Amino acid sequence: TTHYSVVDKDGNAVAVTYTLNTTFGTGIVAGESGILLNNQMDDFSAKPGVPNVYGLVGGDANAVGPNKRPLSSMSPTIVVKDGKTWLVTGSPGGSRIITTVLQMVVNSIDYGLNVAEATNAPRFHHQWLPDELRVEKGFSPDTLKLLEAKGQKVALKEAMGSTQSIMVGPDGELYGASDPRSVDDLTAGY
Amino acid sequence: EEDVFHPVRAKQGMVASVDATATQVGVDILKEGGNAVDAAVAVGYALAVTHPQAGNLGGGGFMLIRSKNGNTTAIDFREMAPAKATRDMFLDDQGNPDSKKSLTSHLASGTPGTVAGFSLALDKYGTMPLNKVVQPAFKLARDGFIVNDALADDLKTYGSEVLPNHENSKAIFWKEGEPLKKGDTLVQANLAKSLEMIAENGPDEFYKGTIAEQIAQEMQKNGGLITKEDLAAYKAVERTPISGDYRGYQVYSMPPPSSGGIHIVQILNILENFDMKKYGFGSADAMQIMAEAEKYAYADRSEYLGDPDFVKVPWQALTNKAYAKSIADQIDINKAKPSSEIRPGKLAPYE
Ligand SMILES: N[C@@H](CCC(=O)O)C(=O)O
Ligand SMILES: [Ca+2]
Repeated sequence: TTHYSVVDKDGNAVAVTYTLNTTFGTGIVAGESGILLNNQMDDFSAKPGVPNVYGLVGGDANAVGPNKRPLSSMSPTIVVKDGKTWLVTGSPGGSRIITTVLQMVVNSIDYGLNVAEATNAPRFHHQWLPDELRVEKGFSPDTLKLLEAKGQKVALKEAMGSTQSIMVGPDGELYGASDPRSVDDLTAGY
Repeated sequence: EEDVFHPVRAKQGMVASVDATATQVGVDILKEGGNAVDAAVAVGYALAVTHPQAGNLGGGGFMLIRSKNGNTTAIDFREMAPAKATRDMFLDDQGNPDSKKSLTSHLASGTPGTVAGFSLALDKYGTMPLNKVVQPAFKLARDGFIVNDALADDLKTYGSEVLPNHENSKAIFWKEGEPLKKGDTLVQANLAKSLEMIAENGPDEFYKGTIAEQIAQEMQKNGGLITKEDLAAYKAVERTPISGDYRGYQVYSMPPPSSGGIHIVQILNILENFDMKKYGFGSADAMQIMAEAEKYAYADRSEYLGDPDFVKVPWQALTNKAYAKSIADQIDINKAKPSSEIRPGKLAPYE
């Protein structure tokens, strides 16, 4: 999965998140087309109560069915401030997309972090099942100690996401940031 | 000066993506006079070539568009399960799900929507013809580009598990028995031909033309389900965005078939009841509150979310501030509640 954002000179904005699901999808090219095929079907609930590759579960609502679109977690998002497009963001991450984008929004609104600061900040995540508070490296040992005291089951795991965001200044100027978690990416303009 | 992290700055237009080449393609389109949608489609096609890991023509996704005038809309180009798909298609003879079937077999694929989605957006909200936004990608496929650290690393890690197991895939991404290395040139002649035909015949090339034929045959010969009828019946869908209000800021995101918009708004609704700014980033209190709020949202996700064209999603109740308030009142900032004690919420009183 990958996400990208765009804002033009007139102020129009677009946020796109698209994917093959897992990296390279099935890894199957369609004949001589040179096109890789997705493995999006794993996003359906194969059986009620049994988790898919991202630990997500379902029932009747997200059951496999003909011509049905499997439930996604993709969240291209736009935040509006004072009636104007302010933050354009999104990210890959399967079940973690929801919490990653959420943190971008909270970091921007509640903590007043500029787009780069919000992007480089560490992330945490809890998806109900499994019952664990997943964290990235970067949180204070003092803070993690307090969380464990509160009853959270902290699990240090792999870095989450790849936000590619743009913030629109009050005067219309643009500010952008690419995720430190992904190399060879780029935010550029003119 | 007090900032440790600085954003990239621009005065007119800007593009942010996972790949430098694709980002530059988008910026060039903007410099050429294309609008945000034109550039977004160009980037999408460019990534389909330079970022085979996720950029694609064989997958699907979502697009959020907001015009300078405030008009906000969502484009759903999520893959559709084939007409031959069945509820228990991924269960083994014992009735247990087989992850191999849903992730690495030909049965794991849904009918692709990317080409349909980009064309729906370009035709209605763009200003340039498809051939012009596909050209950059076409050249990259035909003439090739240098494999960087990101692509080399992904080919070696994730690619090794699947690409070499299929002849056509191996012929493109493997070389001398190993994954392409950093510094190697990746030329994708077959993809270039597909891109060339799409640029000249339009999206129908993918859903009804030669490409469609190639997909259908790949499936038919290997036990897959996608047929020409499936491809011909695919349609991207413009839907109303899911949105909410958080402390005076309006948040717009994707509606079902995505669970993203609904749960981001639901969680923000819950958080609005706490003084997050006071706790501050990286504080145990802030993290505790959010972790707890997230549990309820994911519990609701497992029961109420699905394709809106097949099931009725109670999005109003899920994004109702009173409902969020009832969840907020359950959160103990000093004691986490085990997931075993959390079930999908009772929405009746909120709908
Ligand atoms: N297929 C997942 C995305 C997986 C990923 O981000 O890698 C979804 O649509 O939610
Ligand atoms: Ca980076």
